[PDB]
Amino acid sequence: VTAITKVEREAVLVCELPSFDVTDVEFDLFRARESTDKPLDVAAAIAYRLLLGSGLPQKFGCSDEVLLNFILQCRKKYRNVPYHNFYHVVDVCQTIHTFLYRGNVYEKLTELECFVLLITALVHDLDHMGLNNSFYLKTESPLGILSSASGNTSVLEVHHCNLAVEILSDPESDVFDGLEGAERTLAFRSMIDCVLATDMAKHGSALEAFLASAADQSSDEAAFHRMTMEIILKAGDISNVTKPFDISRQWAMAVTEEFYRQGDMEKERGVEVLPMFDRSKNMELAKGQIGFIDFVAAPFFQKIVDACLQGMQWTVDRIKSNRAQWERVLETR
Ligand SMILES: [Mg+2]
Ligand SMILES: [Zn+2]
Repeated sequence: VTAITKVEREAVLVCELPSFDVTDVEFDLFRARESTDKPLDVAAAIAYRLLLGSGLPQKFGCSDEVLLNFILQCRKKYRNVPYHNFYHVVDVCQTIHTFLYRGNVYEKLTELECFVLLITALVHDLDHMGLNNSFYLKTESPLGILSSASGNTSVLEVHHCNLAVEILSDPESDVFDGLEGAERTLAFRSMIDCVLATDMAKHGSALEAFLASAADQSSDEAAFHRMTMEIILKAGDISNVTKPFDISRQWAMAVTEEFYRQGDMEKERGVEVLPMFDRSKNMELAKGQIGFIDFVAAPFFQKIVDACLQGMQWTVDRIKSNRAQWERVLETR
């Protein structure tokens, strides 16, 4: 892992993002990517602007140069895949910013925990290859065998944590270097707990633990804070359907193409190909989006807003608007 050069930093620093408010719930990362021929630089500049605008790095002795080094060390470890690329983790970072500051979830957390969530967003899918946990287990790939042998089925989430620790192990990219003792431990533990909680196999149990803690006025304070962090990174990771309909749609097309490529590899490998991953089933976007809204996203966002996070009401409102827009697509087909 080479040091970040001055030249790589300079190429981010020249990006000015004219006409973009990176803090707005209607910010459009696709419009931002279309706005220049250096979209990776614009993406990095968005993450940089969000982290500095929070005012958090400054307070924890993270310099502007170490912050930018961290962002470019994260960027180098994302792959050219259609969905789980740098644009996704920048999107999750921007979305968490909106939940924290537009949704007032910052009131539930310390400044350190807010800083950790914004940083965690950028590490949470490091070196994703566009294949899910199931692909590794079904194909008995080396990484799959290692996960089974060691007793952790979160194949990708554990691998993502390993590369986060590797980045933070150099002071030149350690955004937590200004911390020590209990604060530094909490930074690393909560980052790792949050990334491990993004495994969708734990979705139901993560959501039930958070709601049981939110409903309990005698909940352990440290445990409530940790579960709030976990739920906010999960919220960010499944936020595509909370965005304006055309943003929501371009994300769903990116997901679908990634799923199709996995199904192509499962096919040429003779393993089970779910319908969702099958090119030749030509399954309807509108039906997929409504299915995901009805069974996963609307109940998740409705329950966390009602339990505790009232300031995130807009997420529930937009999912409702997006579900009616998809119903109009079906109605007019
Ligand atoms: Mg992930
Ligand atoms: Zn993700």
